Amino acid sequence: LDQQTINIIKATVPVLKEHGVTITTTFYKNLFAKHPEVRPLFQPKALAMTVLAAAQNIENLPAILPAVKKIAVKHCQAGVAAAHYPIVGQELLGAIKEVLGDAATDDILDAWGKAYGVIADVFIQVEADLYAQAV
Amino acid sequence: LDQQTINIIKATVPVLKEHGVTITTTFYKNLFAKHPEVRPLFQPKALAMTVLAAAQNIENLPAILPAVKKIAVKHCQAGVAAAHYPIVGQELLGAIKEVLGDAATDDILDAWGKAYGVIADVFIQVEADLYAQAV
Ligand code: HEM
Ligand code: HEM
Repeated sequence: LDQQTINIIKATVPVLKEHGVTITTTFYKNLFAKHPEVRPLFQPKALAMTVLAAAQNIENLPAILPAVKKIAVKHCQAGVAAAHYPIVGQELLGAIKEVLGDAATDDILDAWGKAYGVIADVFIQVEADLYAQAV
Repeated sequence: LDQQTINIIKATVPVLKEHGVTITTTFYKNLFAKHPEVRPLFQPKALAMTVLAAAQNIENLPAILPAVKKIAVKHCQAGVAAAHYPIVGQELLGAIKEVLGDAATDDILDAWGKAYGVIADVFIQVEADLYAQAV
C-alpha cells in the first residue's frame, strides 16, 4: 500500500511482461509439482499475466472489477479457497525471481509480494461474497 | 492513502458518528442551498453516514462492494455524474468541520478529504462501468 512499493511495481512490470512466457511456464510447472493437491481443481494460461495486469493498475483496481467478477465466478464454481491464495503467490514470486536474476533485489521481491497480497484480497472478498450469495 | 491519514480516519469516525444527526442535516442544508442545480436529482438520509461507514472500512473496501453496487445502480438511474462528487465532498467536509470545532485541525480535514477522494473514486469507476454496459 506504500508509494515506494507502488513505484517499484510501476518500474518493474514492463520488465516482467517482456518475459511473460517464462513466468507463465515456470509458475505452472512449480505450482503443479509442489502442490499436487491443487491439481484436481484444474491450463488457464493467463493466470499469471492477469496478476501483472492487475498490478499495472494498482492505483485503479476498481477499473478491473468487471474482469475480476467474471474470473471470481469461475473460481467459485471450481472450489477455490482463500487458503489457495498464498500458495499461488509463493509460486508467482518464485517465477519472478528466476526471471529477474541478479536484478532481483529483496526490495523488489518484497514489493511484488505486497502487491500480490492486495490483489489477492480483492479476489478473496468478492469470492467470499459470491459463496455467501449462493444460499 | 497514507498511514497517518488512516490513523486520523480511525480515531475520528467514532466522534463523527456520535454527531451523525448534525452532520447529515448540515450537509443537506448546504448542499441544496449552494448547489440548486443538483436539486432536480432528488432525501437519502443515509448518504453521509454511508461515507463514514466506508471510511471506517477503508483498509478493506472490497468488503463493502455489495452495498456500493446497489447504490451505484441508483446513482446511474438518477444521472449522477463524476463531476458531482467534488461538490458532495466539499459539503461533507464543511459539515465535519462544524462538528469538530476546535479539534478540526488542518491535518484532520486534509485526511478526511483524502479519505473521501478514495471512496468517491470507487463509486465513479463502478458507475462509469455501468453506464458503459448500458449500451
Ligand atoms: C490473484 C490471483 C489470481 C488470478 C489473477 C487468477 C486469474 C485467473 C484467470 C485469468 C483465469 C481464467 C479465466 C477464464 O478465462 O475463464 C483463472 C482460472 C482459474 N483459476 Fe485463477 N487466478 C488467481 C488465483 C487463483 C488461485 C489462488 C487458484 C487456486 C488453485 C486459482 C485457480 C483457478 C482455476 C482452477 C481456474 C480454472 C477455472 C475454470 O475454467 O473452471 N486461481 N484464474
Ligand atoms: C461516495 C459518495 C456517495 C455515497 C456514499 C452515496 C450514498 C448514497 C446512499 C446510501 C443513497 C441511498 C440508497 C438507497 O437506500 O436506495 C444514495 C442515493 C442517492 N445519491 Fe448518493 N452517494 C454518494 C454520492 C452522491 C453524489 C456525488 C450525488 C450527486 C448529486 C448523489 C446523489 C444521490 C441521489 C440523487 C440519490 C437518490 C437515488 C434515488 O432514490 O433515485 N450521491 N446515495
